[PDB]
Amino acid sequence: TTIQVIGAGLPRTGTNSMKKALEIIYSKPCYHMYEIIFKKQSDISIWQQLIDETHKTTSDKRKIYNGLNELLNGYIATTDLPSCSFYKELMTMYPNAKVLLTIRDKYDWLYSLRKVVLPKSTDPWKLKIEEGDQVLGIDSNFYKMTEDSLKFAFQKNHINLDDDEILLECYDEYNRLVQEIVPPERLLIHHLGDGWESLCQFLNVDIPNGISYPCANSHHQMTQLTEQLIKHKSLDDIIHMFPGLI
Ligand SMILES: Nc1ncnc2c1ncn2[C@@H]1O[C@H](COP(=O)(O)O)[C@@H](OP(=O)(O)O)[C@H]1O
Repeated sequence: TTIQVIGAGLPRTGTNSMKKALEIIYSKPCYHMYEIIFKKQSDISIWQQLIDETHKTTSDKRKIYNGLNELLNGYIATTDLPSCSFYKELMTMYPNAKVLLTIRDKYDWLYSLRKVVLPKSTDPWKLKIEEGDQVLGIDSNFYKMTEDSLKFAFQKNHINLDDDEILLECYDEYNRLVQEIVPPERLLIHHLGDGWESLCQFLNVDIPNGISYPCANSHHQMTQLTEQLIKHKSLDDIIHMFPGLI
């Protein structure tokens, strides 16, 4: 089992649904941000080390390749941050792996991003997200990894993350760059709502009979999850309220 599909799409572009879609298609696991959160929080420090490495005047590419390979051992694909930021390295490591770019309307994307991943520093909701995440054992270590990997994707060292206009332009530039660098034949651009047909055609497989395309991780659901984590202080006690998520 090695990487067959590299998810280049940014957070809040349907990466969890794509993770689940690929797991249906291949019957093998796909890496995702939520693997880190709900299964493997020890991966946070590893990713942080790899992202830190890219900031050196001479990065150790071999260290990065080895680190990526160890992180993704046992997985058939990967999606979302932090791995999407390393799509060029992953292409080099896995020359026969196809690349998926999940994409959506940039304003819907920014809105979703502010609700779930990157609230503005003085958004009162930011404190609520953090309180809920405490229940899961998630703290500033995770947020630093997330933000650094986003800055890496955007190829910025200095960025005002509270600037909506910068984030919108970085999003368009990121998506444009993916389409430029990845040869057309090993790229599929998958738009939010495209479903099974284009994906299965791209991967040379049949559309899964009687199985719907995954559709969870909405910001409405995420907001409910945060609220319920705060209320009950136990993921176990509320997980029955959130099927098809983790
Ligand atoms: N099958 C589907 N059809 C339409 N939207 C989908 C979808 N699957 C996921 N999404 C949307 O993709 C976003 C989550 O992406 P990610 O998994 O990368 O975090 C959510 O957007 P919203 O927050 O606007 O609801 C979610 O609703």
